[PDB]
Amino acid sequence: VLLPGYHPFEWQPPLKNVSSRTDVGIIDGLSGLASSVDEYPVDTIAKRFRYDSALVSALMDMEEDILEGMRSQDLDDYLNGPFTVVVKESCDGMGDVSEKEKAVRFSFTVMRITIEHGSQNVKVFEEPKPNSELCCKPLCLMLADESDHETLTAILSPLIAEREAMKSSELTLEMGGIPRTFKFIFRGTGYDEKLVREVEGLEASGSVYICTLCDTTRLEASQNLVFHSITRSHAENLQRYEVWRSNPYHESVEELRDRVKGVSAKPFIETVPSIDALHCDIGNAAEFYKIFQLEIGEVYKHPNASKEERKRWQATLDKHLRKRMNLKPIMRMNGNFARKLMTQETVDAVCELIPSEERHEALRELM
Amino acid sequence: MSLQMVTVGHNIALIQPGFSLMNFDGQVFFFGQKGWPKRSCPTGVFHFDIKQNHLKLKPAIFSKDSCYLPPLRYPATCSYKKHQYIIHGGKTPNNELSDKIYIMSVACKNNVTFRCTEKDLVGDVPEPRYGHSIDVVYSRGKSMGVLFGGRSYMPSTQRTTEKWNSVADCLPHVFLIDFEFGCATSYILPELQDGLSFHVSIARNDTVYILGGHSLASNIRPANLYRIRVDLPLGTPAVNCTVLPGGISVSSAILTQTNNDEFVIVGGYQLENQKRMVCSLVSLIEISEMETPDWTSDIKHSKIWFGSNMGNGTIFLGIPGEAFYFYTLR
Ligand SMILES: [Mn+2]
Ligand SMILES: [Zn+2]
Repeated sequence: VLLPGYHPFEWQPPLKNVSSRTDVGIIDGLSGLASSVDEYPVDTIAKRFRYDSALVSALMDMEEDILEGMRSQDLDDYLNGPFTVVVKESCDGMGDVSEKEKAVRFSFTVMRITIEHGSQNVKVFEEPKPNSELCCKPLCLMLADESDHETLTAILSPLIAEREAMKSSELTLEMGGIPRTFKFIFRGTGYDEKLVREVEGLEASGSVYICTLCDTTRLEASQNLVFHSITRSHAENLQRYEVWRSNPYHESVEELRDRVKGVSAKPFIETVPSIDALHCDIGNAAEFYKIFQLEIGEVYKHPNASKEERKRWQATLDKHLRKRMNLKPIMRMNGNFARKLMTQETVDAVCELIPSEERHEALRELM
Repeated sequence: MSLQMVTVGHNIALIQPGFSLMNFDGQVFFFGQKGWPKRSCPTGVFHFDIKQNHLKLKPAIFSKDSCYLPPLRYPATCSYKKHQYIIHGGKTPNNELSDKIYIMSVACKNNVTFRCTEKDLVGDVPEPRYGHSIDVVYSRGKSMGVLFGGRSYMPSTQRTTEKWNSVADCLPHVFLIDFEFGCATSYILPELQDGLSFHVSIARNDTVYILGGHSLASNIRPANLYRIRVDLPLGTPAVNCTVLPGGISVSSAILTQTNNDEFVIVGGYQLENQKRMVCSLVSLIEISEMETPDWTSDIKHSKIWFGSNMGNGTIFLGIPGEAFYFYTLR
């Protein structure tokens, strides 16, 4: 009962390029990939659900919560108006799985379900813990390297076809005796930077085009700190790949790369690239730590310094933080270090090492 | 035929099954790297240089008027006499099949710059495919391209995600292709009943010989040889195919040129569980077995092997492992 393929449903209109059988459960993830010795070698094994069938099983799993949420909003249990499901897509590599071999996990999380009652969208379900493994529902498990673009695309393209076809329909499904209608909004947000850059045809993380959301360059984003808008979008990237591949204005490779802003491969997954709370604290902490080092050596007053002088400043700051703050020094950045260093108390502590109090004012304001 | 191991530089990972090697003025080049091109080599085409049994891949640059083609696995490739290379079909890094045609030629050589121009196709354009053969025939002072066989995915009509990657043999139609203008003509032949992929093709004058291959529907590697004669009069050309006895059964074989009007083919796969260790010689046609070269134990016990022709009557081979192990058989 709890696995895909048990409940019946219908898609109106039927999903394009998707079989309509509803008894479908676990199917081969290679999705019929040719395995003859002549063909490309298949070094992977994969198993998946059919995407729609999985969403069906998920909704039927959470039926009790949906009905009780409708009651909790003073609505009628038997109401069947168009529910809207916002669904999070996530993909990550699970690193090494070997027992003594990498895996990729393709999953979806039900983020919220709203109902249309008047000109209002009533939130009848919302995931309380959206980043828990308890609600990241597995859709495809493959034994392969997230960096193996050929196998990754071969295994994931079928899932992308099923999703794109679900974008154009309404699922009718029988809940609590009453047939209900569901529309789906797919938001691909569970992609870390590397997987976004891979599946949206951008360059690797060393590139000059640092943002997955905008066209800036590392140099540009360091000179213009704040004023940028989100300009990338899956379609723009597809276009820019076609521009790269056809090179229609007959440019040099440098000029072409500048034109297409680092989109040098063909995207194949539409994502919503974002950032997480962690990396904000982290970027800020790295900059503040370097500011502390350079405020101890009075660089605002002395422009030049040897590497020895800089290592002695850092050692000074590390010893003082260990002594007065009981923060261990770390040789590589990390989350809770940022969490503990970004306090005004530590600004006081480091001010105990800075002679000039105008720079005490500067640091206190910055923090 | 002497076998020799080869070591590879830092970017050995670039070499993948279905890659292609092309020869320009003695200099060998490599195309069909793994993954999409990286900032170290934007073109994906590399000077393929073997010095003292050590292989260095050095990035090659494209000219200003060039298309930046994606790397393609199992394309149909042939040589055209300026001297140039024709690439049609193949698989992309995203598992997409290309139906476009690319033309590779040496644009400038400084101590090489390439021109890659894509030719559009109108008329009876061949459905996108990989594992197919393309060759140039010459009839009555006119040049025409002949293309046969291969595989592709199900049509957009019958394609279902559950079998999204399922492939089938193309219809065994012969395609005549005019490269100057980009026009394509499809001919149904009675002698060519079944589909064919991963076969070998030999082109002399107005004739193309089709050898071996794998027919997916029957799952047989038929032991047939097909001669295809092409006439290029003022009007529509005429194509006739004839069945020839004495055809070898081999898929994914590799072919090299030892001397004018004489070719040698090193093995491919003879059955799903078997490999073709023997070698064949073709004279323009008579097929004679040759003495099997001194295979090492690693090659003999490997289930998979892949390779390409370097041009100078020398084959470049690879076996699975270190990532992959490479040999040169001359
Ligand atoms: Mn990751
Ligand atoms: Zn940005």
